[PDB]
Amino acid sequence: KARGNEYQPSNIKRKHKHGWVRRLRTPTGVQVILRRMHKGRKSLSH
Amino acid sequence: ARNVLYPLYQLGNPQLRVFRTNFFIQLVRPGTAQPEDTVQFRIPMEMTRVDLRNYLERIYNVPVAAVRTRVQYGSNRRRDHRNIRIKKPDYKVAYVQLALGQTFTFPDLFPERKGASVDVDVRDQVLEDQRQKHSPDPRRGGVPGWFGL
Amino acid sequence: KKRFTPPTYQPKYK
Amino acid sequence: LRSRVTDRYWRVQEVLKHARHFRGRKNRCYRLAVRAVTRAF
Amino acid sequence: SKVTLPPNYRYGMSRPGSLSDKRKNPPGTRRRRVPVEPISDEDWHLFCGDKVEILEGKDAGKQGKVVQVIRQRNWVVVEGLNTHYRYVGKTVDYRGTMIPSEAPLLHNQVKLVDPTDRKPTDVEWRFTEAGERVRVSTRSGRIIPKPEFPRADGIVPETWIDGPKDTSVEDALEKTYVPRLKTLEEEVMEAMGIQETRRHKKVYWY
Amino acid sequence: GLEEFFDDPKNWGEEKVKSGASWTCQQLRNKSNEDLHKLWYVLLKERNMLLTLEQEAKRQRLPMPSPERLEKVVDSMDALDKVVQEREDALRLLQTGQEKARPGAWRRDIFGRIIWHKFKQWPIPWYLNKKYNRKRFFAMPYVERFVRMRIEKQARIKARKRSLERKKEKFLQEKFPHL
Amino acid sequence: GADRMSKWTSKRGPRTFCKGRGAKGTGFHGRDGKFVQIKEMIPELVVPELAGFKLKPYVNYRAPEGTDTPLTAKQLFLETAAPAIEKDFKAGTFDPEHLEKYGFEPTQEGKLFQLYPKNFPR
Amino acid sequence: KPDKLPLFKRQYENTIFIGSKTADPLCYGHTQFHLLPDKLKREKLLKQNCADQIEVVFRANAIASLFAWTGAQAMYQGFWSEADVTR
Amino acid sequence: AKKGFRAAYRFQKELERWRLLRCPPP
Amino acid sequence: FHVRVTLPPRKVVDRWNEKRAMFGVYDNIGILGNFEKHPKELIKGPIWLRGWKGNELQRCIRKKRMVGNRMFIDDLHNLNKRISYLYKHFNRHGKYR
RNA sequence: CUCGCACACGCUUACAUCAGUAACUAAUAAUAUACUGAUAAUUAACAACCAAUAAACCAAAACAACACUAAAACGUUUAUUAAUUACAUUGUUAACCCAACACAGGAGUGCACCAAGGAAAGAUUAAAAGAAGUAAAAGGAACUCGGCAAACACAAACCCCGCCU
RNA sequence: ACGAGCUACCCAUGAGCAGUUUAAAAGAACCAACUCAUCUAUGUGGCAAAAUAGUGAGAAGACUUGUAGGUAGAGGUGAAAA
RNA sequence: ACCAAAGCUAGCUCAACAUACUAAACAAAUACAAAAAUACACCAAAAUAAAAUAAAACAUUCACCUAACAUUAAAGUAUAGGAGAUAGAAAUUUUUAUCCUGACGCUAUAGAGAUAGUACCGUAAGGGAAAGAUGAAAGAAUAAAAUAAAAGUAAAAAAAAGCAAA
Ligand SMILES: [K+]
Ligand SMILES: [K+]
Ligand SMILES: [K+]
Ligand SMILES: [K+]
Ligand SMILES: [K+]
Ligand SMILES: [Mg+2]
Ligand SMILES: [Mg+2]
Ligand SMILES: [Mg+2]
Ligand SMILES: [Mg+2]
Ligand SMILES: [Mg+2]
Ligand SMILES: [Mg+2]
Ligand SMILES: [Mg+2]
Ligand SMILES: [Mg+2]
Ligand SMILES: [Mg+2]
Ligand SMILES: [Mg+2]
Ligand SMILES: [Mg+2]
Ligand SMILES: [Mg+2]
Ligand SMILES: [Mg+2]
Ligand SMILES: [Mg+2]
Ligand SMILES: [Mg+2]
Ligand SMILES: [Mg+2]
Ligand SMILES: [Mg+2]
Ligand SMILES: [Mg+2]
Ligand SMILES: [Mg+2]
Ligand SMILES: [Mg+2]
Ligand SMILES: [Mg+2]
Ligand SMILES: [Mg+2]
Ligand SMILES: [Mg+2]
Ligand SMILES: [Mg+2]
Ligand SMILES: [Mg+2]
Ligand SMILES: [Mg+2]
Ligand SMILES: [Mg+2]
Ligand SMILES: [Mg+2]
Ligand SMILES: [Mg+2]
Ligand SMILES: [Mg+2]
Ligand SMILES: [Mg+2]
Ligand SMILES: [Mg+2]
Ligand SMILES: [Mg+2]
Ligand SMILES: [Mg+2]
Ligand SMILES: [Mg+2]
Ligand SMILES: [Mg+2]
Ligand SMILES: [Mg+2]
Ligand SMILES: [Mg+2]
Ligand SMILES: [Mg+2]
Ligand SMILES: [Mg+2]
Ligand SMILES: [Mg+2]
Ligand SMILES: [Mg+2]
Ligand SMILES: [Mg+2]
Ligand SMILES: [Mg+2]
Ligand SMILES: [Mg+2]
Repeated sequence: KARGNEYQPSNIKRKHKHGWVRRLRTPTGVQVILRRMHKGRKSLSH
Repeated sequence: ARNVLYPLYQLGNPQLRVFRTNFFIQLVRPGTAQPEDTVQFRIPMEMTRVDLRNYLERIYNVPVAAVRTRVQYGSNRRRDHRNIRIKKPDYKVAYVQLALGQTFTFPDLFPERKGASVDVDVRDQVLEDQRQKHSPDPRRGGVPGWFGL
Repeated sequence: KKRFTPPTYQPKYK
Repeated sequence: LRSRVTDRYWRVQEVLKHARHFRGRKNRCYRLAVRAVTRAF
Repeated sequence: SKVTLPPNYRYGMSRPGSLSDKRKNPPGTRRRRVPVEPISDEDWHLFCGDKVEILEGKDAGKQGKVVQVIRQRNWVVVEGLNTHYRYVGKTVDYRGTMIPSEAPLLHNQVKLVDPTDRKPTDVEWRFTEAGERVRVSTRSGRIIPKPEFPRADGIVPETWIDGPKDTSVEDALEKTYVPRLKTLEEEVMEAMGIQETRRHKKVYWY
Repeated sequence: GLEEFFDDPKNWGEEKVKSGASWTCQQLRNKSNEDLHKLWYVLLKERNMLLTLEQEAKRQRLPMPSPERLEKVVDSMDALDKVVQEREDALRLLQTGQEKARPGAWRRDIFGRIIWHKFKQWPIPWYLNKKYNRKRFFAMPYVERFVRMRIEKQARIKARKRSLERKKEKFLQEKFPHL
Repeated sequence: GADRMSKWTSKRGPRTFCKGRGAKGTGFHGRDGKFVQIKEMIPELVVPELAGFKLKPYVNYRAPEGTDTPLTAKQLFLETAAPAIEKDFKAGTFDPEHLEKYGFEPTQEGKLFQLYPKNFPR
Repeated sequence: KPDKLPLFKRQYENTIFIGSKTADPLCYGHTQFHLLPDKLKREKLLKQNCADQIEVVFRANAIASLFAWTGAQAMYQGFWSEADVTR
Repeated sequence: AKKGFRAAYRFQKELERWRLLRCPPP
Repeated sequence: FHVRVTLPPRKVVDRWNEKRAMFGVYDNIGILGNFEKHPKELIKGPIWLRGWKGNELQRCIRKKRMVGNRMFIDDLHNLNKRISYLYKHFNRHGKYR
């Protein structure tokens, strides 16, 4: 009833949803890594 | 050794031998109260308890009894001029205890010299005297004193 | 409808 | 060839020199001076 | 230890890792790039320790010894000729020890002086029949020797006393290498009598 | 034997301590392999003592006496490591002729790059490894477009660099017309 | 949120996540879960005797340097194996088939310390 | 500090026990038998370069174990810090 | 930095006027 | 409107350098050379603009025809969007029609 | 005046010792758990990591004696194997986390309600208006859309629409 | 392309419900922890981009709750409020 | 008199030439929850691009829009089109090499977003900045030179009456 705190931290969830391993398991995920490497991002993924 | 590739071990392999160790050890003064037999070392991350026990017993011939180690975390809070965190390196601290009742106390590595202390006092006294001489005479009222008349 | 415009935040570097 | 106006200082001085004796913000601000100067003439 | 510098930097007769340099140039600042004419390392004929003559400045025609050279900005610093005065000892209630300080000079205002005639003369590098690179004058045509100068360490190898942890010259130059086809691992193992019987199994690399 | 971490007591309070020069590369090539093994530990005991003194200097908020000793010792360590490595690779070339002591092969990863893949030690072959068979060494067709874009990005960076060098040369000539 | 531009180490995750800081394993898990530490896998440091050894970590300043000549695989062969081969060929005892007497080894797996696999760490 | 023994702080239920609850009529003890574990064998101590530690383990076990038993007996009889011990 | 010289020089005519007003010449 | 307070260093331009003295020397090569080379064979510049002239639309179309296959990916996309916008603006917009 | 100690999850040195605060941080001052500089620290017994196959076995947890309907988490033994070899690696600070904030909000479990943890008022004057609390002559819904709110009241009955939780 | 760390529903694995009334652990009853949010007053750039104070409904079940997994926009999910 | 003002470098843009095209760094660790030496595997895949728009609506249609091998002409011709909007060839022709490459392109609200894809805002894909100025020497800071010119204030509050001026 008081929104604003939708982010409840969790390392297990964060590394399973946005982790480096998951990014390389789907063909669409690899394209996300390729786009961020081309743009020059400091951190490709979590 | 660190930054090297160890041989994979299977059944019946020969003993693993390292001839030129890549490790380096700092002996540091404990920051808190420690018992009489405890000596505190700073060791690289790739060093285990068994490596340190062999490191001291063989290279330095120190009869250690028990070795306990922990990992320290450096501060990553202070920001650079461009607002980028600068992280101090993490170091591994290991405490050893001597076996044969040997007692170790950390020595005072910077004992001051009485002659040097006296010389510093004389140098400070000379500077204070020089400042007193350079101090203007209040009765002159700011008039320069270099000219004779 | 439920008309509502959320506020925006000034950039922190300012 | 990027052309920029450099004599803009004299552009506004030709207007403010006729509005030096006004009262308020009309003697300083250019936008308020022109409407006052034009009505003055 | 080597200190990294920003791509654009200004040199002011102070070493990069000094507190004076940090006070002058904070890490968060960067200034205008001065125009420096490129001189290749093979075209820099001015070293430290050789007498040179100053052409332009408050003093003209005087000769002095070069003490410091700034290669980055093409500077040669004479020993107390083009001097300006500053204060060193500063405190709340006392100032003193007025010490003259020498300002930098460019290469175009300094010409090398030949030993014989003691006059400024243009110098060009020449390759002689002995294989050594020796500077050669233009007018007089005489070669000028290199200006041997003491190193920054301040230690002269001629007068030295070996300390407790110093190796003698005889042992340093003593040769004991017997070039056989055994690695350092093999030689030490057989030197101390370390005996190993079993052998490693097969290990797959991929 | 725990006093080896500290210098001799006569030298604790000395503000400046003199030391000899570091070992040069040529001097260590004349020493035997047995000699280098013994010299490594003489350097090793020296380096531990210097590190202890340096840390103690920070604790006491006083400068380290003659800090250039540590720089000399680490230079001697690197030279000793170099010369033994010069003997290992030279002996390897005679016996086997391989340039690198760790096996490897050039592979194309999923990102399209060329990566020198070092090999690892395993007790089972490549086809019986669960983890290894999950890594992929090849580029999918959608990587072709992204590989092409990296070439364009590097080409523009080099093109900008080359034009910058030309501009400086013209700029310096005008202010230095000595030609 | 969380910092994605920092080092992911064992101290950040839950109790389940325990990642080593780079040490080399020295054993495995036994029957009862007690860690069985293999004696062989422990790196046995080998040290010589420095008591009768006269050498110091520093060299005298007056000692001259030398021309920096990196060791070459060709120079090593001319120093060690060439004199033996040259004498044998002049005496007619050279055998092209077998070169094991000159220090050449056909297969590395026979010896204790291989070269191409790089068996020994250091 | 005791942390250098080492000793580690922990928080759980504070229990005073004699081997049986208070309702048991056998509130006193006669003897104790203790068996040293595998980690504290004489052979293990010798390998760890520990000579005088052989007697230390025996003494440390007896002092801590017997005090807990004798202390628990006193507190089952009502004696505590402010009542001290009569017998 | 706007390119040109007329603007730079015309202001020097103004700077002289201000100096005379502040410090009139004898 | 603040103007600079210091006189800039006057540009000493020499009217008789190599470029200005020899400027436009061989402009009449065709007239006085038995008509062997048209004066359009002296223009230095882009490949697609040597001896050609046009508006913005015809220039972008011409660039795509000649050097289109040699352009970069990003530049090839930006040129296509420029052609489409100019095509729509020139034909479907304006006053005189 | 009373949400206190600890673990899990999260944050990541913000914790500790010494010194400085003209200014930066605290919505003020003193000052320093919160700002700056130097030095130092969390030591395993607790916690993470911590065997495979074949076979016998229909019979609930609720003080479980024995039962109910909604039919229920929770394994031992025999056999064949399992590198046997002191000391492995890793988490141990905090006044903290998610909400733009040093936010009256959101936050799981164990044990206490205290032996522990904290400060409603920066200094005055005692105007109107506004918010919160207590008391009242005679009358007791005459107020008002409605007994809304408040109350020394804390009860009784009818109707409409839905059966009920 | 990326999103079920909030929310709707579900699959795993765990953890809570003290006293009181009754042959009852009966989608019974009184009342806390706990979970929802009826009525009114403050608040309306506020302590809060939905809160505080008083008062209320359930409180052994179609109940609350932690960890983690599943369903993704021509769809998911829904004791239909589009 | 404060606040302010001024500077000319950093670098960039468009080409040309051009090698022939994923740079620099790879000692160790990197697709277990990346940067954690070490165990019986599974591994992998393709299906025409659509629409915003134009026809003043909108259903057939709507250039470029992935893959053309160019230039001068044939030609906006033959043809294809609710024969409307608009779409549009070919047969057949023309093209002499290398140097002469630099700038009637910008100068810190311009030029690339860039001092940088870094701070910072987002769970994630993603979005994405502002910021530099002394001199030959600051190893000349009792340090020096320069405009004292934007709005806003101070020096100096106001005295009947009014689009504030004439
Ligand atoms: K038109
Ligand atoms: K924190
Ligand atoms: K009514
Ligand atoms: K999920
Ligand atoms: K709040
Ligand atoms: Mg949010
Ligand atoms: Mg949640
Ligand atoms: Mg530990
Ligand atoms: Mg973030
Ligand atoms: Mg953890
Ligand atoms: Mg934790
Ligand atoms: Mg064990
Ligand atoms: Mg935070
Ligand atoms: Mg405060
Ligand atoms: Mg203090
Ligand atoms: Mg602090
Ligand atoms: Mg606030
Ligand atoms: Mg208060
Ligand atoms: Mg107050
Ligand atoms: Mg009032
Ligand atoms: Mg009342
Ligand atoms: Mg009354
Ligand atoms: Mg009424
Ligand atoms: Mg009425
Ligand atoms: Mg009503
Ligand atoms: Mg009411
Ligand atoms: Mg009715
Ligand atoms: Mg109902
Ligand atoms: Mg009914
Ligand atoms: Mg969920
Ligand atoms: Mg109950
Ligand atoms: Mg009920
Ligand atoms: Mg409430
Ligand atoms: Mg209330
Ligand atoms: Mg009330
Ligand atoms: Mg109720
Ligand atoms: Mg009810
Ligand atoms: Mg998905
Ligand atoms: Mg639907
Ligand atoms: Mg529902
Ligand atoms: Mg309906
Ligand atoms: Mg409806
Ligand atoms: Mg239309
Ligand atoms: Mg229209
Ligand atoms: Mg289309
Ligand atoms: Mg037809
Ligand atoms: Mg810019
Ligand atoms: Mg501008
Ligand atoms: Mg002003
Ligand atoms: Mg009037």
